[PDB]
Amino acid sequence: SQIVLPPHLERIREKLAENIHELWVMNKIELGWQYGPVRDDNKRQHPC
Repeated sequence: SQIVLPPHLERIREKLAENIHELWVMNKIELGWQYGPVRDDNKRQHPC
């Protein structure tokens, strides 16, 4: 919590932070998981 973020750090690294949550959404995609509004196994649905 004390750690502060220089510019070349998170201050301009947030873009790869977004690219990486996109990395998790893609890895779900090639895991083969399917779309929906609510996350449930039987529904085969994913808000994210």
